[PDB]
Amino acid sequence: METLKITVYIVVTFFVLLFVFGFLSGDPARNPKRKD
Amino acid sequence: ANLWERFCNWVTSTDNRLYVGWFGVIMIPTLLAATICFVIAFIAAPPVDIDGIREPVSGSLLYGNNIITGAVVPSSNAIGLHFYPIWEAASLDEWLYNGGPYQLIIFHFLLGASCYMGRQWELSYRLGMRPWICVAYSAPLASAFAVFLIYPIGQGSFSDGMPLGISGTFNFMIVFQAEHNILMHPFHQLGVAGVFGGALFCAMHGSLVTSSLIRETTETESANYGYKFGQEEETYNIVAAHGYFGRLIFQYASFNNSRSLHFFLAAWPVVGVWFTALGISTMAFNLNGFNFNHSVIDAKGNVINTWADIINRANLGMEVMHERNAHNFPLDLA
Amino acid sequence: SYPIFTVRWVAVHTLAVPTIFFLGAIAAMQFIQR
Amino acid sequence: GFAWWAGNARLINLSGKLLGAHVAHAGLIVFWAGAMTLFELAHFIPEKPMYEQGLILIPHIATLGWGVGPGGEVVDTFPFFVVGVVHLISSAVLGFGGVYHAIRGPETLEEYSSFFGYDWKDKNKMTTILGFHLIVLGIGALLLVAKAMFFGGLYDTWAPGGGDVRVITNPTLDPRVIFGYLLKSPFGGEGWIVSVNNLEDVVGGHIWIGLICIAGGIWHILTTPFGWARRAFIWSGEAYLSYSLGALSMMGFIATCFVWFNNTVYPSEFYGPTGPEASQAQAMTFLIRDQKLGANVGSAQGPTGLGKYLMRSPTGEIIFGGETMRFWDFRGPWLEPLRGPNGLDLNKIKNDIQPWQERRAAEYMTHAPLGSLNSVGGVATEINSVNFVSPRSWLATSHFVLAFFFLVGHLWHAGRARAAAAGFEKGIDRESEPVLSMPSLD
Amino acid sequence: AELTPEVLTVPLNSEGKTITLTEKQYLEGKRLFQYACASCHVGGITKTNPSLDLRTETLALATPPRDNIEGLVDYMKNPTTYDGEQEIAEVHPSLRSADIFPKMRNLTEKDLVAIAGHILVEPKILGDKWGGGKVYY
Amino acid sequence: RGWFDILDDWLKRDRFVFVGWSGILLFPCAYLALGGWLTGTTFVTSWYTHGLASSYLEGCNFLTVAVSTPANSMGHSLLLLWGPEAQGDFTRWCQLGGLWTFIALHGAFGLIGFMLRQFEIARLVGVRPYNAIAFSAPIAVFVSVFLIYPLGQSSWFFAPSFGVAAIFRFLLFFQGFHNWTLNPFHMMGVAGVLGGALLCAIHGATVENTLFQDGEGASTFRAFNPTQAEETYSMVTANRFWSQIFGIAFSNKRWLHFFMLFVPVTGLWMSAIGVVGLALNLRSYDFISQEIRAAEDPEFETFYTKNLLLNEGIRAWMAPQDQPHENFVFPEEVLPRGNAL
Amino acid sequence: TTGERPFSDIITSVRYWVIHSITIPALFIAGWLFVSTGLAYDVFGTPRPDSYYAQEQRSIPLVTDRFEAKQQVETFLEQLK
Ligand code: CLA
Ligand code: CLA
Ligand code: CLA
Ligand code: CLA
Ligand code: CLA
Ligand SMILES: C=Cc1c(C)c2cc3nc(c4c5[nH]c(cc6nc(cc1[nH]2)C(C)=C6CC)c(C)c5C(=O)[C@@H]4C(=O)OC)[C@@H](CCC(=O)OC/C=C(\C)CCC[C@H](C)CCC[C@H](C)CCCC(C)C)[C@@H]3C
Ligand SMILES: CC1=CCCC(C)(C)C1/C=C/C(C)=C/C=C/C(C)=C/C=C/C=C(C)/C=C/C=C(C)/C=C/C1=C(C)CCCC1(C)C
Ligand SMILES: CC1=CCCC(C)(C)C1/C=C/C(C)=C/C=C/C(C)=C/C=C/C=C(C)/C=C/C=C(C)/C=C/C1=C(C)CCCC1(C)C
Ligand SMILES: CC1=CCCC(C)(C)C1/C=C/C(C)=C/C=C/C(C)=C/C=C/C=C(C)/C=C/C=C(C)/C=C/C1=C(C)CCCC1(C)C
Repeated sequence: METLKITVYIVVTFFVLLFVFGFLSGDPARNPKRKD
Repeated sequence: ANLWERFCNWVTSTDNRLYVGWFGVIMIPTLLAATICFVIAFIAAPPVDIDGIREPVSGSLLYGNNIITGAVVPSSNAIGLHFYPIWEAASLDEWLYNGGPYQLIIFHFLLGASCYMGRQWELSYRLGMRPWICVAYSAPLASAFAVFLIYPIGQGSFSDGMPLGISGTFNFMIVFQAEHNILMHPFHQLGVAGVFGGALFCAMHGSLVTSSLIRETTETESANYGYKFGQEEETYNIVAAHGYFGRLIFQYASFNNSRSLHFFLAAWPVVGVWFTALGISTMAFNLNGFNFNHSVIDAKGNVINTWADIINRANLGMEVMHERNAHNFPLDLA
Repeated sequence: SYPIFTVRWVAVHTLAVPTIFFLGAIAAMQFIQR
Repeated sequence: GFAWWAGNARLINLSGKLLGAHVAHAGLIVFWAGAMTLFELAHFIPEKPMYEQGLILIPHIATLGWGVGPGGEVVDTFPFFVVGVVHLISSAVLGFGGVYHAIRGPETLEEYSSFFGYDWKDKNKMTTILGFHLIVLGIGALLLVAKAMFFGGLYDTWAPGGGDVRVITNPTLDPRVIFGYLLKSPFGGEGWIVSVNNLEDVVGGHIWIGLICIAGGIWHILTTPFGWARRAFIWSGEAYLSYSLGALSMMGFIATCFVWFNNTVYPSEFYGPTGPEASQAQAMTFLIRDQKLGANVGSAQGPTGLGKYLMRSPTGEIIFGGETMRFWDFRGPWLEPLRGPNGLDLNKIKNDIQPWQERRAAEYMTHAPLGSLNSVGGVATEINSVNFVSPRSWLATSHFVLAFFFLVGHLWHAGRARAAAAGFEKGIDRESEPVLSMPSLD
Repeated sequence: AELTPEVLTVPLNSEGKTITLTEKQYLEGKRLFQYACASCHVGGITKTNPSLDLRTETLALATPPRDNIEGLVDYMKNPTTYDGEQEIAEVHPSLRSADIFPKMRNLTEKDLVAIAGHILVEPKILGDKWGGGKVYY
Repeated sequence: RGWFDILDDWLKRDRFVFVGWSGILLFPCAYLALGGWLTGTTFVTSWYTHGLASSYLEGCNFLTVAVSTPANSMGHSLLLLWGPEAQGDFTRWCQLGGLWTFIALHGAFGLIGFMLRQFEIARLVGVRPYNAIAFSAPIAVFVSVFLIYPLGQSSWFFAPSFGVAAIFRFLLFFQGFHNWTLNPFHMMGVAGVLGGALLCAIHGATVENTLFQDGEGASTFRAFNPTQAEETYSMVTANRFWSQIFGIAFSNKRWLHFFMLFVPVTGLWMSAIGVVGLALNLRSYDFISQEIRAAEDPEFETFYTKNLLLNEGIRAWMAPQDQPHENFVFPEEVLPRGNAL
Repeated sequence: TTGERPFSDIITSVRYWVIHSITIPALFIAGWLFVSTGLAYDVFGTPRPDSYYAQEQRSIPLVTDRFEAKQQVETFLEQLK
């Protein structure tokens, strides 16, 4: 169970960081008109 | 050309058949976890002691249910609002008996569904659209939060959140009526108005546009072949539809502006469903429907019944029968 | 040069005349005691 | 470009008229705080609990230690009156400044003075205004610490003896406790910050928050946003309003749960019992009643096989039985005398229940926060007779609703700000429709 | 049907003397019963001890008899258990305990009579609803 | 240029409210249905038919006021004013439930008139008559619920009464007695109404958020012109959006707006059919396989069995007051009740 | 657009309000009187607060015959005289 807990904590942290840093990577600029 | 930047480009690419996006990055795993657990539980989960009284309710197909009676059963009243992930159970067998799977599914779904709404904003931004389609979906989303999260929080138990099944749904709405007189609550009445009105204006708008299609076809072909995807000309005559509908009522009760008309179509069912989600969300704190029981008495003081008193007799029969073994004291305070 | 009495005039007063009367009767009712 | 029904969007770049709008609206807030208090005091009857009287503001004042003595017995009404008057009077000064600035003052500020004028896109001016307000907020949090420690203390429902105003001499500074709350689970038995249950921790947290806010206020006056922050946010008035709508919405949901669950900074003496409290109080009541009749409440098996009066929680603690098994995380001062380390203690239950505890449980049971919209107390099938809806239901429901709509307002304004910033909030350019320059999906 | 003097006529004591309330006393008593007593005795039941109600026949079999103005006014001053064996002022509202039950502080002697009158009149009007509970709602 | 033509000229004149030949059926009947309901709910009781108060005059409010059905003892009597029941006494007619039949019948003939008006105006204007067709769905619901359902039962008494809370009572009745939520025809109606409401909202929002920029202002309404040839929103961008978000999208504006007609109309038609079944007490009340297993196996419990306990509660607890002509006396000891409650 | 007089032009007109500041109150008062006189009770058969039951009665006077129903309610109303 503790192995399952660890695994889920890891997978979740992974996806949540993708999300945080993805939006930190200049998201306003990724549109079709005015990029900044 | 860098690794992270190429990944970011694929995540946000407008060229994927299905858009991913950063909301997609959370949505996809959580909706896969909730979907997969739901399907397996619906087919083969063993009975769950929803009410904490060691009386398990059989919800799955292999335990003698059909599509209409089956459900993922809410987790145990003994758990209340405690978090019950798998790794907090001594074993899967325990987690199953106590209704673990409901928690897993509703938390993953509500997350993924919140990200669904955000994904709607996102792709709207990548395509140069206006952004508020997601605001329309917030109405259904708020409704799902009310019956899966808010009402449990206020009543203190996920055992009182809505079951994931067809008859479980009906069970939830019958018990709600006995405990909150939801029919006599104005916010539910606005939900009905939002939903009846929504279906009405759906039919109206569809019949008016359909009534004013411009002849582009022959009687041996579907009229639908008169419109070509991406054509610049509008495909019906709006002045003809205005001319018919304004004479069916009077001129000034009819829309000649297609923008106002379509904004009306959007706002009526959305606002009505906001209110009904707000209904469930505030009855969660026991601010219940109007109570006119014995409100009419005669000159001597005999009670003169009204239709509200008749509703009460039906609510009483719901009250006294539901969860028939779970109450030991005279008032059902949650 | 407008007409005063129309089909329109009739439908309006069809509804408005007894609406008020009705409102008056319902106002009077708030003061009934048992 | 805006219509009458979006007419306040005409103020976006009129910093002077927009000042008046804000300060006039601030006056409305202070007016209602003052007027509502005087209404409540004019209707107040001291011999009736506050929560039988539809009062939501007197309870906030009483909680600060004014007007009340031991038991929450109301001792002196004058503090209430003072609080109402000073607010009501203060709203005329804000009304005055608001109408002046909205109607007669300079439409725009940045020509009259370079200090009060602002451009939304001026990141340094905006972090500076942010900083000043952070300091103010920090000062405000410290005002509460001052009341608690130096000007008479606060009402303490847990004070030994039934509750009383107590001066807080040892606020909790240990950051393991203060920040510990911020890391507890929001789920049952944990309760995130809603579980704070003593005034030492309340006061200590406000010390931390006051310093943090003063510190950040100075930080933001002195800095400009770093580049990663410049590239991740939209910098416009609407964008900033959207950020705050989001923050207010989250705060409204928290407040909802605070007033529904917490009986420390919302003492049940003033606000009525919580849902869980009331439900625990019913099992207490019939346990008392039945034990006086001779029942052995410990050995009594109920219909299900579970104890009729007492059972175990899933971690074994002895708890009240029946449906209230869900509410065993409840803690209240009338109940704790009965708890040992295994949970409720059978020998204290048999031997040590006091009349004041019997009274309190009957009172709370019969004042559960259940009621109709037209203020008929009790379960929804109850007959008319009792005019009563708990202040906690009124405060929880209202703030859930406002929290919800501010979330809708956040989505509304955040989407709009993004689209206006990119230049397509008004629609798609027919001669440059992005999709028409993209490859087909299939 | 109306609030006639015959219905407003209730026993004063066990001796058998009787007293006729006014409409005013009756509505006075109803109001005061909602203020001070209905939180537990709505409709003539007792929410915190459903085994004891306010029906006239129950009061009659109480020790001392409480089916009369005197017995009821006394009860509101110095409440006892149903067999009369112990005083329960500590846990039941009473003038004897208005310190812990503040709502009793401003009840006057005539208030007590109007309250006791209401209790004895209401079964005559409502019948088995009075003290019968949800079955009769 | 005979007189029939002269009147046709006059009926079909363009005026603030069009009249038409259909107006002769429609307008008297619509006004009389509506007038009867305002009259009964303000002034008229249900004491002698139902044992209920039901007017503002009696102290009811807008939720509890109703024009209640006639007494069960009237069977399916038309209850004409001049009929053998009221014998021409207006006052007795009101006390016997005469306004119910008045409202239901004039209502039914108004509905016809209204649908004939949709036909008449559509023929005069030169559009196709799909709005009349769609309106067949409300008609189907009205006739099946207010007419067919009680005609299969013992009397009009058991139809819906014309009132907010009386209708709520009707909903609850159908749960306890018919287990109506279990009925697949109701379920298809639910999907039709809810799917209608969804379509309404999603189509409105899509149009408003794929608008072309046709004006300079922030209020986008001003930049439509009812006579422009051009579509005012981008079907193309709308289609890519929904294809990428949901997997499928509309590509055909005609199909879309027909589907918007199709969904709620069909749903209502399905529910109508199920209520026809309940006219005969032909319910989907039970699942036989569940009952056989549960009778034999006291540990077997599902949401289906839990809901029938509630129906059982409902019936025993509401029947005596809701059917006073049956003189049901249920002593306390026979009422079904769980523990404590 | 059809030839009747615009509404906005009628309800701001001085002539309009000269009539309707009489006709509206008269109707509001006519309706009042309909109730305050008691006439509404008699026209409709609606029980007054004192006349739902006889004094020691708790029976609803429920109609139970179709063709004798008129005579039944007439009987129940004499049981109150
Ligand atoms: C909190 C509420 C609030 C506030 C504070 C404001 C404030 C403002 N609005 Mg907005 N507005 C609101 C709600 C609000 N509005 C609502 C609900 C709507 C929807 C109908 C609008 C629609 C709207 C439009 C359409 C426009 C504004 C405009 C304006 C600004 C100029 C108004 C002006 O010159 O009026 C002139 C009005 C008067 C001279 C009449 C008297 C008004 C006074 C202030 C009444 C107060 C009386 C009070 C009792 C006095 C106390 C005195 C004492 C304290 C000394 C002003 C800053 C305008 C703008 O942006 O200008 C560029 C504009 O065009 N508003
Ligand atoms: C946050 C709100 C706010 C803001 C930003 C401003 C900002 C401004 N005002 Mg406005 N004003 C406000 C509120 C506000 N005012 C209120 C509430 C009133 C009514 C009292 C006025 C009445 C007013 C007038 C009559 C005039 C202005 C003018 C001005 C400008 C010049 C200010 C100056 O040099 O003052 C000089 C600064 C001082 C004398 C220092 C003041 C110290 C204050 C009073 C103490 C603050 C303590 C504390 C924060 C207050 C809380 C106490 C309370 C809780 C009990 C400037 C743009 C002038 C202008 O632009 O005209 C063209 C002008 O003529 N204001
Ligand atoms: C009203 C409050 C407020 C506001 C609006 C801002 C606004 C801002 N701050 Mg300032 N700040 C404040 C208070 C505030 N600050 C205070 C009091 C302090 C002192 C502690 C600081 C210290 C501070 C520093 C040191 C810095 C800023 C920076 C910034 C900018 C970037 C913010 C950002 O990216 O956050 C977005 C946050 C993230 C991307 C990471 C946050 C992740 C957390 C863990 C999420 C938790 C949410 C969760 C659901 C709720 C539970 C909480 C949890 C702890 C339990 C922005 C202008 C930056 C800047 O440019 O400065 C010039 C910067 O470096 N702020
Ligand atoms: C801090 C809060 C805040 C602020 C400052 C703004 C500011 C603004 N909003 Mg946002 N908004 C907010 C909260 C806020 N909003 C919330 C919570 C929502 C969610 C519903 C929205 C949703 C929203 C929309 C949909 C739109 C705006 C728009 C706007 C702009 C013009 C609004 C206007 O003139 O309305 C004028 C005021 C009215 C037309 C009257 C509104 C009346 C409400 C609906 C009735 C409430 C009745 C009350 C509860 C009960 C009645 C009781 C009875 C006795 C009277 C302006 C920039 C517009 C925009 O985008 O411009 C850029 C716009 O289109 N707002
Ligand atoms: C076209 C409009 C219209 C329609 C369709 C109806 C339809 C109906 N009304 Mg309504 N009614 C209307 C207008 C209408 N009414 C108006 C304007 C009023 C106000 C006066 C009323 C007042 C009213 C009342 C008070 C009642 C009805 C009732 C009825 C129902 C029974 C009708 C019946 O049996 O007719 C029978 C008669 C006919 C069908 C006429 C046939 C005509 C033939 C073809 C010609 C015969 C000519 C003659 C014999 C020749 C001369 C003879 C010699 C002496 C010279 C039915 C649902 C009753 C009801 O609802 O029951 C509950 C009821 O009590 N109506
Ligand atoms: C309860 C819900 C509900 C109501 C109130 C309602 C109402 C209406 N729908 C109409 C139309 C439509 N409805 C449509 C689809 C639908 N309509 C639906 C549901 C409803 N539709 C649903 C769900 C759909 C989806 C399929 C279409 C497609 C149309 C139209 O074309 C038409 C329209 O123009 O709408 C814009 C109008 C017909 C006007 C008319 O006949 O005037 C004449 C009035 C008459 C004949 C009097 C009728 C008397 C009634 C039957 C009996 C008496 C009722 C009492 C007076 C009131 C009782 C109130 C208590 C019950 C509380 C009217 C506004
Ligand atoms: C700016 C604007 C333009 C467009 C229209 C819109 C109306 C929305 C708008 C907004 C206007 C706004 C919000 C106006 C703000 C005005 C405000 C807040 C007015 C406040 C006035 C307060 C005043 C006098 C208070 C008077 C106080 C007095 C004597 C106190 C006397 C009393 C005392 C001292 C002891 C107790 C008894 C009693 C009698 C109450
Ligand atoms: C004061 C008090 C009294 C009672 C007791 C108690 C001890 C609890 C006490 C103390 C309370 C304390 C100290 C509270 C502390 C609260 C704190 C630190 C709040 C934390 C706030 C942080 C939040 C939201 C951050 C939100 C972050 C968001 C938007 C990020 C958004 C973004 C992301 C994720 C990616 C890039 C784009 C963008 C938009 C920037
Ligand atoms: C509450 C509210 C919130 C939103 C804003 C708003 C201001 C609208 C508002 C207020 C609206 C109010 C309260 C509206 C009330 C309107 C009412 C009471 C109007 C009543 C109109 C009644 C009318 C025609 C009655 C017509 C009666 C007729 C034919 C009866 C005919 C006949 C009958 C029934 C029997 C046979 C004989 C005969 C003569 C043929």
